[PDB]
Amino acid sequence: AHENVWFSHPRNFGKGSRQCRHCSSHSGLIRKYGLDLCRQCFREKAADIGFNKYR
Amino acid sequence: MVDATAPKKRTFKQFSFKGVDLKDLVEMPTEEFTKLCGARVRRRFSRGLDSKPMGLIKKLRAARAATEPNERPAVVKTHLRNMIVVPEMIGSVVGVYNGKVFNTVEIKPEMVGHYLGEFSITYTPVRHG
Amino acid sequence: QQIHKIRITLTSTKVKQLENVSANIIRNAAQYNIVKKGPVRMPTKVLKITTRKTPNGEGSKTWDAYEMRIHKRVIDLQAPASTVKRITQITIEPGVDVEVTI
Amino acid sequence: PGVSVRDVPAQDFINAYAQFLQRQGKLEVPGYVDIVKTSAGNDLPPQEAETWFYKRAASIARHIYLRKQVGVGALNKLYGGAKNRGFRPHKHVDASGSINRKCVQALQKIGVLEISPKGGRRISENGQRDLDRIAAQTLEE
Amino acid sequence: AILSKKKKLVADGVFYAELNEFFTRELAEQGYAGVEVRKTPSKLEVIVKASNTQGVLGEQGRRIHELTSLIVKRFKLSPEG
Amino acid sequence: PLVVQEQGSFQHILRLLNTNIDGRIKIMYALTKIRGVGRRYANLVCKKADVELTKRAGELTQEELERIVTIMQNPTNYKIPAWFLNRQKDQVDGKDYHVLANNLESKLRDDLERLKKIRSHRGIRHFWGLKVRGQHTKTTSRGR
Amino acid sequence: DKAQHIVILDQEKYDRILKDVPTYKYVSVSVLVDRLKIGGSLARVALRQLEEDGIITPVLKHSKQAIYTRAQ
Amino acid sequence: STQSVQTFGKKKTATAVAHVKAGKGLIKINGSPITLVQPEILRFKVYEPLTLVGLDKFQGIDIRVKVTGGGHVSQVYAIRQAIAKGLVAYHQKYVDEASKNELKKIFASYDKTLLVADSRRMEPKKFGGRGARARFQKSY
RNA sequence: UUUCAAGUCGAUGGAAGUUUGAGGCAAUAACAGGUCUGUGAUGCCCUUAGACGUUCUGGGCCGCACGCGCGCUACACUGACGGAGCCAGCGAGUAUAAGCCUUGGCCGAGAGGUCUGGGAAAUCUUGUGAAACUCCGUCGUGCUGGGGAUAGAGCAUUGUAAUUGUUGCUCUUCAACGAGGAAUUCCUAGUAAGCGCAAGUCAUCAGCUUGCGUUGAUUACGUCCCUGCCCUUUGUACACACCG
Ligand SMILES: [Mg+2]
Ligand SMILES: [Mg+2]
Ligand SMILES: [Mg+2]
Ligand SMILES: [Mg+2]
Ligand SMILES: [Mg+2]
Ligand SMILES: [Mg+2]
Ligand SMILES: [Mg+2]
Ligand SMILES: [Mg+2]
Ligand SMILES: [Mg+2]
Ligand SMILES: [Mg+2]
Ligand SMILES: [Mg+2]
Ligand SMILES: [Mg+2]
Ligand SMILES: [Mg+2]
Ligand SMILES: [Mg+2]
Ligand SMILES: [Mg+2]
Ligand SMILES: [Mg+2]
Ligand SMILES: [Mg+2]
Ligand SMILES: [Mg+2]
Ligand SMILES: [Mg+2]
Ligand SMILES: [Mg+2]
Ligand SMILES: [Mg+2]
Ligand SMILES: [Mg+2]
Ligand SMILES: [Mg+2]
Ligand SMILES: [Mg+2]
Ligand SMILES: [Mg+2]
Ligand SMILES: [Mg+2]
Ligand SMILES: [Mg+2]
Ligand SMILES: [Mg+2]
Ligand SMILES: [Mg+2]
Ligand SMILES: [Mg+2]
Ligand SMILES: [Mg+2]
Ligand SMILES: [Mg+2]
Ligand SMILES: [Mg+2]
Ligand SMILES: [Zn+2]
Repeated sequence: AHENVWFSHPRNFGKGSRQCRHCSSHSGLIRKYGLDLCRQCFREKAADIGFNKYR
Repeated sequence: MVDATAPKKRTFKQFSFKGVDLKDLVEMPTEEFTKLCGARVRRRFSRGLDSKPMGLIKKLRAARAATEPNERPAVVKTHLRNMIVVPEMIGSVVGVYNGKVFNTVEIKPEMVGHYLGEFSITYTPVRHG
Repeated sequence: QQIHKIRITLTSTKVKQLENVSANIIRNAAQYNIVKKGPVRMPTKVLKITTRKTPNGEGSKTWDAYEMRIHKRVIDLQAPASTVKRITQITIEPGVDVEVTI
Repeated sequence: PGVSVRDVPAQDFINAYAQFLQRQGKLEVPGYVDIVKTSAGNDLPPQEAETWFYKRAASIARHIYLRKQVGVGALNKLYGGAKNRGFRPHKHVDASGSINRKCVQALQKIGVLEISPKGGRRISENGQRDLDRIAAQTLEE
Repeated sequence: AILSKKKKLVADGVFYAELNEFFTRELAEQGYAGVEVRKTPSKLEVIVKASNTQGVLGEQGRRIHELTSLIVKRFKLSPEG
Repeated sequence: PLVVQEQGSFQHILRLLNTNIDGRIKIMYALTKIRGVGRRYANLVCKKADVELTKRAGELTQEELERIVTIMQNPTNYKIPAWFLNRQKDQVDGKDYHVLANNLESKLRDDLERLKKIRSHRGIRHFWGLKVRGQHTKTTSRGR
Repeated sequence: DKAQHIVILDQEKYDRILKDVPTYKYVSVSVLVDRLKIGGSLARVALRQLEEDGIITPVLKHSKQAIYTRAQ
Repeated sequence: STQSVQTFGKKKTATAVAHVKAGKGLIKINGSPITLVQPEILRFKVYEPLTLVGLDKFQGIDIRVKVTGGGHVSQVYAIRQAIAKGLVAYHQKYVDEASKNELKKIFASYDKTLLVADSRRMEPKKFGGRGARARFQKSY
């Protein structure tokens, strides 16, 4: 009954299908190289991951 | 060009949709009917009919069976406005959600093959001045 | 299962440890009379990610350009499988990972 | 010294191989050649209605001569061009698959090409023999 | 499972970034400085630098034992790995 | 394959399907003046009628002119593909058609009331003279 | 709109062409159009034949430009 | 083997590798004679290294080049450099250096790009504009 | 040349002689600049079961007498088509998934469909055989074969779902626009301008950005005339500093 309606809409292949590792956000996601991190969360973790600014 | 004339002819013409007249159209099964309409409709029925379109048809069939003095078959209300009109449901009256209200439409024969929500505008038209 | 043509694949982000492990294995493959092919410098891959600087959407449209260089080297050895694996433990380095394929 | 396909200009070699292929007449031409356009990016069919298929088959034969196992998908990209999207910018779009596939299939039963191992379509044992011949009858003038 | 070279080195970095913040939140009171992940055969050596190595290694090393268990259960690692 | 001359055979103005065609236009592009006949369609009816495209409109004889109007009115009988036609899978009889100069706007019209009679959304915006295909109208189409 | 260049070659213009083209320092598609009042397509076939008939010597051959001169 | 020297010429991205062997004077572009180079307006760009020194210099040597990368025009300049550099490099190794310095003099006095590769490369694009120096149109 | 100093301009050599070309980082303070709509970052206020939490269904964010900004197509012949020639670089790519890049073969006018195989990748897609471009033809100054909106009918793809057309394909309709007032933007060498391609967003959709390469110039290499900023002198009844 209710369990078949609660959270029943598909949440795949969408923008709401994925979220940031850090902030669990839906907007501004980075999927390159399987990062799955928000663009704001990436900047504050880029040095830890191993991404540096050279040029 | 030689010449041309347009003397249009009839024979007690019944309304016809793509070579099939109303008499045979209505009692054709919807499986056979989709084979003679547009590409979008043909794709939709091949993709698999979920329970929602089929459930509305069953209720629409019953609503016609409720009345047998041959007047309007009482309104069935629905949100599913992605329904494709089929000859089976000609003459039925449905209430189609436009987001706020139940717009009431009567299924005319020329409506067949169209989306159910295409006859219920979801926005009141703009009127400047 | 004796002497084989054996491939060791070396990948890392930093080249100093990569060349030390690469040279150390070559050194150990020199005093041991083992014929070797390498090291082979694979074209380095530059993993680049370009985001907007602004956490919000105000200001001049300024962009960061982050980088992650990946260097890959493969070395071919002609030695029995027991000899090559113990060489790997001799030249074990935290940064560089090693995969061995026959 | 001998003569090869590479020793003759490409543009007038195909015009010579096209002429031979039409006069020989053994190449099977599909029935829609008077109707179809070469590419979906094109807007009109070829202007040389009687001869466009022969010349294109001549071009396909020459292009395959110089390479190794070219497929039919690669042929669509080669003869494809920039599509005239109305207000959107131009883009490259591949040519029609049937026209190229029919040519190589038609060319396979005339004896010039054959299906190569590991994909593509190689030139036949006789395919080298008869193309180099046409080159000689090209440059005598 | 089978993970590409580009996606594997990034995963190691992402694992480090998430692991490093985990210590900052948990061991904030002990002057946590940084973490070094020394990969080795048959083992995953992790070196944490803190001002106070008693708060992490307290009451017969109960906290460090109960803290390594939180990482085996979150990254699906073997208990000896 | 060389310059030729003629006297009294050229016809300056043609009349096909009750439409006036300039006789000094090349035959393939002269027929495009007939509404419902585009460049793509005119290229094929001339090729089906064995009228070489290198002829001006006035060069054609009466025999050729009647042979073209016959094909345009009966395209499927001359191996013209169904997908190449103007009005295919017709609404009423379900057959493939190609409407022409005077017939086109009549059956185009009949489609408009057919949209408006059922009061579909597309027919309504057609009635208002607005774009029906989902275009944004907040900043474009402001002329009159 | 005022151009109205002739596209059909009659007999009065034909021999006028063969009487006027030889007395030209330089003939081309536009030169034929400019002074003989014939169309561009009719000029192109005229140049390709006049060269075949020997009246005209081809200085340069190109699709977009045909440079010709008198043969006398 | 025999007297063989191998060289290369470069333009923006195009690179043409020239093999200069001892022979009857065979000069091919990707297996095709140079007399049939597609850029005809520019066919004299590759004819310059020939007519400058005289075709007699090519009696004893045959040249086969393989040019890849770059564009249509950029490949022509790469080819002519590989030929010019190949002729000089052969003289330096198998002929007296007096002749090699003679050939190098005529080439340099005519066009530096015959022997020296052009160092110009494309400037990188910077954000805030559609080009290296160009910027998006500004509005107030 | 020069105070013979710092330097500058010419040649020669040179791969490179503009800081060799281009970027990354970047001081002392400051702004009520913008973000609590990035954060399981936050103080306070509001709400907290008929929720302002969260979820499901449907609609909207696209809605149209109008003004403005970033752009894309064009107004043709230094061109459109039709054939033919046929060259890059920067990059990305999957598994019991929830499905990646996809060649090759076979169907289909196309769009697209189908069967196998390769590639976790300098290996296969991929030489990404890209587009401008070049050759040969048709067109011939004509709102014309420029331009392709708007719209009718039909065919496929993605997606639970396409109606308010996601996108693609076929036929047909073929509009303003005939180089644009006052004003105003960007730019000095592989630069500007064209021309495409890849990556990001992404089930689908790129007229957008971030880069990359193809073709490749005109004109200075000067000044403070306009504009903006900096410095020195000056006035000050301002110091929350002229939003005084
Ligand atoms: Mg509602
Ligand atoms: Mg091409
Ligand atoms: Mg082409
Ligand atoms: Mg165009
Ligand atoms: Mg366009
Ligand atoms: Mg809008
Ligand atoms: Mg610098
Ligand atoms: Mg403020
Ligand atoms: Mg708050
Ligand atoms: Mg908030
Ligand atoms: Mg914040
Ligand atoms: Mg809050
Ligand atoms: Mg919050
Ligand atoms: Mg927001
Ligand atoms: Mg966010
Ligand atoms: Mg609620
Ligand atoms: Mg909005
Ligand atoms: Mg709306
Ligand atoms: Mg709306
Ligand atoms: Mg902008
Ligand atoms: Mg802007
Ligand atoms: Mg063209
Ligand atoms: Mg062209
Ligand atoms: Mg490759
Ligand atoms: Mg027009
Ligand atoms: Mg056009
Ligand atoms: Mg259109
Ligand atoms: Mg200004
Ligand atoms: Mg969308
Ligand atoms: Mg994209
Ligand atoms: Mg955007
Ligand atoms: Mg000033
Ligand atoms: Mg003072
Ligand atoms: Zn985040």
